[PDB]
Amino acid sequence: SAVKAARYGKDNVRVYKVHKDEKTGVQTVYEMTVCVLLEGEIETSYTKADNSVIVATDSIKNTIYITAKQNPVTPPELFGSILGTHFIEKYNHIHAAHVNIVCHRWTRMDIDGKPHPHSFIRDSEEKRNVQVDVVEGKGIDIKSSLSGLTVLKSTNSQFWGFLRDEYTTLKETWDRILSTDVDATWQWKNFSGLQEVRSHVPKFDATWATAREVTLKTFAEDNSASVQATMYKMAEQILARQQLIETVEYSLPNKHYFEIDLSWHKGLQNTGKNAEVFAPQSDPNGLIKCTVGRS
Amino acid sequence: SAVKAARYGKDNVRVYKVHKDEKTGVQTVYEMTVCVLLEGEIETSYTKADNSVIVATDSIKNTIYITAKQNPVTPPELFGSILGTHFIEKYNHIHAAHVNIVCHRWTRMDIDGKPHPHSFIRDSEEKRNVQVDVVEGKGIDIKSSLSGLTVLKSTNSQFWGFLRDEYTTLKETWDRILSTDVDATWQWKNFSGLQEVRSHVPKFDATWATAREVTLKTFAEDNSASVQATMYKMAEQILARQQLIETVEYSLPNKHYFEIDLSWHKGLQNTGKNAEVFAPQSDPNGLIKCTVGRS
Amino acid sequence: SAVKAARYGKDNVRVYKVHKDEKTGVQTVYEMTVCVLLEGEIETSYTKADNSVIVATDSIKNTIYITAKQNPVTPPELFGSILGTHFIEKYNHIHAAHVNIVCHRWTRMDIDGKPHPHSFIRDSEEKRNVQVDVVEGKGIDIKSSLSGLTVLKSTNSQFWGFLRDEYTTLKETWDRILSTDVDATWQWKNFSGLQEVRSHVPKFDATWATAREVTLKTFAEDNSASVQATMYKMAEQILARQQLIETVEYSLPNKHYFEIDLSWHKGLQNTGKNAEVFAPQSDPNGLIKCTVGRS
Amino acid sequence: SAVKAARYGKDNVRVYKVHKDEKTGVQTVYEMTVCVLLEGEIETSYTKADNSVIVATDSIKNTIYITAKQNPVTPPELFGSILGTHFIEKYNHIHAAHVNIVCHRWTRMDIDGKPHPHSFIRDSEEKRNVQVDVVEGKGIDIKSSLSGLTVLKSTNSQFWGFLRDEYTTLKETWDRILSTDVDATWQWKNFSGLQEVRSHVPKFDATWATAREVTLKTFAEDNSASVQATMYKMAEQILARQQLIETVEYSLPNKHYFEIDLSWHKGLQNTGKNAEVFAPQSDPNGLIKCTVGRS
Ligand code: NA
Ligand code: NA
Ligand code: NA
Ligand code: NA
Repeated sequence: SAVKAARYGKDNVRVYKVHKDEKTGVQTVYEMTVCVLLEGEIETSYTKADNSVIVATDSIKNTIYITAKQNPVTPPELFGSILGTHFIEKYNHIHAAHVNIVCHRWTRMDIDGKPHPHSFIRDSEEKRNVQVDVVEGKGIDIKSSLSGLTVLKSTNSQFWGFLRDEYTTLKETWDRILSTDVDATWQWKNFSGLQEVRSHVPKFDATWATAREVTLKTFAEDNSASVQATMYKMAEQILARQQLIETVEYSLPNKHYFEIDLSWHKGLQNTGKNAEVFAPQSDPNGLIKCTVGRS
Repeated sequence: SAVKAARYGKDNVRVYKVHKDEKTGVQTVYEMTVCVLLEGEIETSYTKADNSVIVATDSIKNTIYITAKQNPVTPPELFGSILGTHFIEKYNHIHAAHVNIVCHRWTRMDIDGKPHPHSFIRDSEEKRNVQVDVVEGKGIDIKSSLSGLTVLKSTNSQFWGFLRDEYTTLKETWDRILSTDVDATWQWKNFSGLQEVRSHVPKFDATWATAREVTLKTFAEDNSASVQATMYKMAEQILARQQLIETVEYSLPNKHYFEIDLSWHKGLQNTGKNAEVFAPQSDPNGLIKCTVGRS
Repeated sequence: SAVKAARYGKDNVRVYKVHKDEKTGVQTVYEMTVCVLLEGEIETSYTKADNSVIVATDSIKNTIYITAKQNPVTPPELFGSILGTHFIEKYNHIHAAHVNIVCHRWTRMDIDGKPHPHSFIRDSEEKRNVQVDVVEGKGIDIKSSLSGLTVLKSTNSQFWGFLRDEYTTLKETWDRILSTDVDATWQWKNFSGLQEVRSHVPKFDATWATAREVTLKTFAEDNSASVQATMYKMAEQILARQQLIETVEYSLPNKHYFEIDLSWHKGLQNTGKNAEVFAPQSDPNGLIKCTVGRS
Repeated sequence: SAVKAARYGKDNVRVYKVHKDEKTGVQTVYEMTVCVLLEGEIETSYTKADNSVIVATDSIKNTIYITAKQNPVTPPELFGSILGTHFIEKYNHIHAAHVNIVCHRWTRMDIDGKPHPHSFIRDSEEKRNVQVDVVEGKGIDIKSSLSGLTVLKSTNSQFWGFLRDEYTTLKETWDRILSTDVDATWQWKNFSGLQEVRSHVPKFDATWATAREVTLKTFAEDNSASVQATMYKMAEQILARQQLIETVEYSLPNKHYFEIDLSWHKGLQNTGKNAEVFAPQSDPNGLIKCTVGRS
């Protein structure tokens, strides 16, 4: 037999960092969950019981903490690049590092209309993520994303004109609820290395912000013909506002809210234009994906 | 053998309701998860296979939808009271109804600084809950709560002066991180029935708001001597602002963020006043509870 | 204001213990999750910022490990009794200890038809639990349970003869699927203290075994008239086989499997006696509870 | 802009099927969760709001039920192949179908040492999965797997000889606990289509069985030098017993059980050879992956 591929590392590394402005007294926290997987000339660990090639996952964990101590952890695209570059530069036999970072929200509390200096709230489970692949001799591949952004619009979504055949029971509609959990990924142009990533650092938060804004505005304002159509419109605008983006990927469930016919009870009218009470469905759900790139 | 106690019903009933202001065009959504458990003279269903006494849980589900269609679903204390009262009034052999409601957040989206008429976002997993017990001849017992309110303060929490003995390894501290998931319950004075509940309807949202505000303000401003001390201060203020409240209960985990000693690495200074990078602990966690009432 | 009730402690304490038979070479593992909540004269921690009365939750955690090191951890009813008794005996101002233990399964692996000496498998998420309340001057209250026992029978369940009114749409049936997650609790007679608990130690595993067996046999053999009826039959037998049990409580969801009408497609026959493909429903679900005691 | 890639479909489709042997009276159940994602000439749904190319996800759901009604659902490799082939054969503009199936366990109950004809138990959360990719003109690509197989061995695992540098704090050990959740995937040689898949149907359950057995036996009998080494030995044997397998992939977390030093308490000895009580760690965890193919 032969090893075709191999990676190993430490997953679910939770990290908190605080920043304290000794002048203002203002504190800022960052919390994330880190995964680092390494690749290289490690095959003999598997086939010959040779642990000499193994950088212990425990040591990988240590490195994460130390790197966070010595470098900024924001924006996460920079921190992930610094951490992955470390492993390939530091170990000769290690040629690729895969760094996944999930950023948790800690939003500054407003008290009495004033921003509080050291108190924070988790104002949703929405995540900001990065996947950073650092490969010896091939630079730094960064995919940024937002996930867990849960939205609903109560009208101005439609779905008619789809294929109808003998498997079809769904009725066309000109007014429905649209709810989804947004997963959006933007892939940056390859960077030659850390110097290039650092030259672009302001672009990372601004583009996350843009992506979020565009996502929210388009969902709220588009009179949606389908999930497919609306998501293309989001991807298009993002690509239009940030030239260093190569592709935008969207993955969107369609979380169904079913009308409930109550006519069997005293002729109660609860469908179509009289629809007021709906049953959210846990499963199944539609799943719509698309990757948009430059033409 | 004998049946000492029995209840049965329908759990995990998801419900959505939309309200449409035909004048403004503004829509407002409500989403909740409902549990209804009934008690009464139903013992023979268990001992004699006599299903005649059973109101099918399927029918309970139907009733929930119909009630939501015909009545306001907000505030949830009122809706739960209406639903529980229905079952005890409608069925002779049913003498108590237990209604649990979890309200999910759907917060109106602001677009371009303007509030959007029909688009919403789940701006956290914080829940607003009610437990409503409706008992034939004993009125309506309501417990209101907020849960899943996740907060963190990065300083102005202390913990020193606790009991030290041969089981103790914890060091006293004058500056630590405090993070918790707030579970807060306020128990209303018993209501004689629906008319009384309706007479108090404005008090329910205002008190939820107050409880939330007090909870947030006190956490952010208290230089906490312990979780115990801070939570008492919250309970006290709530009781002070709403006389129809009999008791306030708080249940607060202490979600530990451990200092990481990096001194073993190039003498890196990361503890005490140099503490910048911390390891959030998933488990174990402290759990602190208290019920405060009127003196 | 005044403190009406208070408890505090350490939750989610994961513990593993190994036992090694140096003669046979056979090893046996135990894994559990422990919660310990204490009550006593601790009110001033809340009202006066007085931490002197607080046994740190960190120390509670330590005590758990030490107790497990020095005592058997099986059966869990004994271990919980030892741990709770410790806190009330050791601290003067602490008058009650609440110990919750969840036991995780680690079942010995059979290899080549032979039992393996030190390898184990998690052969389900079924748990064995105990809740032990140790109260100064009132002895030791133990509730034992099994939970997460998921079963299904594909026929020999019925549900007809229930109440029908204008809220009812459910059809009577003489053949349906019955699936549930079994939660069963048996409450022991109060014990005067540890000596009495130790005198009964063999009864704890045998009764857990009996409860499980009775639960499984009755579910499989009863031609069920309803969930209510079947669960009473389980409770009754358990009470009949173990006199030191005061009450048996059962909590059983009814996890619905809905028939799917495929007649709209080429007249496909998939209901009633032709029912072959079903849609498991995630929610809502029926929830049926009962407490059976001695008559 | 341009669409680079696109797929859409229905996820989280729960399906139950019962088989009844009218001769023996014996019933057999199958429960699974299905995801079907389609690809083809659908780009205009995204860019031109053209829903004519869309096979509604609702219809996909229907098709799943109908296919299960008309075909065997076991082994899942066959059922997934039948379902994916359907979509590409049935719709001209649809050129690929991606079918994911998770099979849930429903193990026949033994009562009184006798197998019960219609009662089942979920004897773990271990899953049997298939991923089936059906691509017009390129045949049928099947990946089979088991997942959620949770095991532990209490001794006969070692980890020494790894790389030590200034990031390393981990100590070498010759005796530790090894616990993991097994995720194992075997990739079949490409099949030309359904006829070929059907010719191999007996090989699918036998190979799942083999993979499981080899996995269990090797974990229990290997005196493990590392996770890497042990998993290679599993992959190798599987490849050796089934020639139609092209590659075997393993993904294995290392779920750490940390020694607890209790020496600070009355000189309690709980480490190294005296190690009896351990603290399972929820996070972080090691993550070890490898793909083994034919040499
Ligand atoms: Na390198
Ligand atoms: Na009544
Ligand atoms: Na005491
Ligand atoms: Na086709």
